[PDB]
Amino acid sequence: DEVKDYTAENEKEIVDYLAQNNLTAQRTNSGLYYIITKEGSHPTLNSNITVIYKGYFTNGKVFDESTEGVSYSLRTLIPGWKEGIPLLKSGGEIQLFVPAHLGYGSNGNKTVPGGAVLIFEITLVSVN
Amino acid sequence: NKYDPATIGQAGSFLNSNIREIVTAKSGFNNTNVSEATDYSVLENARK
Amino acid sequence: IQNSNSNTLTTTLNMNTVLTSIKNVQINYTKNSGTVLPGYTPSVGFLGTSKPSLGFVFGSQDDVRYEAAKRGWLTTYQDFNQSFTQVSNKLLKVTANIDLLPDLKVDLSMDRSYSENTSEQYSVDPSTNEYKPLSPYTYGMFSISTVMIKTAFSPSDETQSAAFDDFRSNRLIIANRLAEGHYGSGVAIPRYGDANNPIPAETDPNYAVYTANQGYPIGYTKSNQAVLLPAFLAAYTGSDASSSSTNIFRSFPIPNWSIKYNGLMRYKYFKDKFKRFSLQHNYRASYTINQFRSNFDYNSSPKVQDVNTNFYNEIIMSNVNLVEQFSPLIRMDFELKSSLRVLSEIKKDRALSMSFDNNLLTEVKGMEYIIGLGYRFKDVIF
Repeated sequence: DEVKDYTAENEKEIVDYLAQNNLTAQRTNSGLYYIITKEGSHPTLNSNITVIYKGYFTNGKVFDESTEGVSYSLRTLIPGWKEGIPLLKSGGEIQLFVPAHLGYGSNGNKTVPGGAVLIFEITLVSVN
Repeated sequence: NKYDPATIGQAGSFLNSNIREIVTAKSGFNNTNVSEATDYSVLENARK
Repeated sequence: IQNSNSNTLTTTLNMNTVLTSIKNVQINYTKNSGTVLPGYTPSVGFLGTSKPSLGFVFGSQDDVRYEAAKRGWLTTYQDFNQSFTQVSNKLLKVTANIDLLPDLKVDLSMDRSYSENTSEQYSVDPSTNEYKPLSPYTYGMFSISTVMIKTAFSPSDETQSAAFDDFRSNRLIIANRLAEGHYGSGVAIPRYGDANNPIPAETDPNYAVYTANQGYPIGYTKSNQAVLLPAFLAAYTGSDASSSSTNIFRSFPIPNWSIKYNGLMRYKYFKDKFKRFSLQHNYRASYTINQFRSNFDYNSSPKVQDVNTNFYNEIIMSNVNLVEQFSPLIRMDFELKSSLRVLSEIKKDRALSMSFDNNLLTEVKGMEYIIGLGYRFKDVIF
C-alpha cells in the first residue's frame, strides 16, 4: 500500500494561513476550521441547501466555484461541508479551511492534488 | 420539476421513497390524480 | 481537418542464435490514432498545406488545439457546437515458443487491446485567444489475456461456490484498502455503524443502506464498483485481495499456453500395443471491459457521494467479463497396433460477466466430453 498521512502538515499549513492572514478561526474535534462572518435566521443531515460557495487552495487559485445558487443534499458532500454548513442558518456565510482527510482525501482527484488543504467561502441562501 | 429523482421525498417533492418499489409505485406520488399508465409506467425486469 | 495513424511493428525475434528452451518470440504491435479538429478557418494551397503543423499533416497526433487557437485560426463563434475528437487504438499480440523437453511443444500467447475516444466542445476566448475545452468526456474498450486457472476446478453450482464466497468476503478487504487510500490512516476510518455515522431511524431513506453494510467505510459500500471490481478479479483469479491490484486496467498480459506432448512413444510404447499417442492442452483466459466511460459526476464539486452513498468513480463501466476456455483441457489422441483409433478430449469454459447496473454476477459454465472410436475389422466374410 501507499498510505500517506497529511493531518499534521495540513494542520500546520492551516495555522500558518491563519497566521499570515489576520484571521481567527474556531477548530472542531475533527480538525476543521470555520469562521462565521454573519449569521442568518439550521440544516440537518437530510436537508437540501442552496449555496453560493467559492473554493480555492492556500495559494489563492480557484478549483471550484458557483457564483449563482446551486442546490445540494448536504449528505452527498465532503465531510468538511457536513460539519460546517449546519453551523449557520439561511443568509449566513462561513469560511471553511477543510483539511485533506475531511476533503478529497490523500489521493484527491483531477485538479485537486492529494493531501491538499481546501478553503471554502460558502453563503447559505436557503435550506429548502 | 418536482419529479426529480435526486430530490425524492426531501421537503416538497412530488415523489416519496415508495416510488422506488414496484409494489408501492402508486403510493410513491404525492400528487392526487395519478394514473398507472398515463403519469407513469412500471417494468419489473426491463432489458437494456 | 482530420488525422490518422496506422503504426505497425512486426518482429520475429528468434531467441535461437536453462532459458535456452525459448525458440521464437513473435511480437505484433499495432497503434492506430486519429484527430478531428472542427472550426478550422484557414484554407489549403494548391499542393497542400502545413498551416496547423507539418507533423499534423503527417499524422503527428501532437496537440495543435492551443497553438491553432493562439495563432487565431479557430472559429470566433462562442456557441460552436462541433466537437474536437481524438481516437486511439492499441493491439499487442506477443507470441512465444518453448522447447522445455525435446518432445514437448509449448506455445505462449499474450494479448492486450485498448481503445480510447475523447470528445469535447470548445470556444476561443476573444481576448488572449486561448483555447477553452468544454465538458470533455472519454469512452473506450479494454481487453487483456489473464489466467484464472486457480479457480477453474473449484466446484461451483447453485448450492455452493468457493470462488463466489471469496468474492463476497473480498469486498470488505478491498473496501478497507480503498478507504486507507482515501483516508490516509491519519484519522479513524468513518464507518456506517460508528457513532459519527449511526444507523438512522426507520423513516430515513438511508436506513436500509446503512444497515446493509454496518462495518464498511462510508464511501465504499458493498455496491461500489471500485470495491467489487477488484474483489471480483481477485476472487476469480485466485489472488489475495489484501495485495491484489485495485486498478481497473492491467498492463502486463498474462501468457496463455498451448501444450503438445508427443513424447510417450519413447518410454515403452514402441512395441507396447501403441502406434501413436499425443496429449494436448490449451488454456485461454481474457479479462474484458466492453465499454468504460468517464464520469461527469466525477468533478471538482463538493458533491462526492452518489445516491447509494458510494464515492463517485472516475471511470465507470456497465459490465466486466472474465472468459476462460480449455479447448481442450486434455486431448488423448492415440492408436493401437490393431488400428483402434481413439480421440478423447475434454472441453471447459467459464463466462463470468459481472454487471454493475444490477450488481448481479452471471456465470455460464460448460463441459464437453468427446470420445471418437475408430476400428477396422479385417476380411469379414458375408
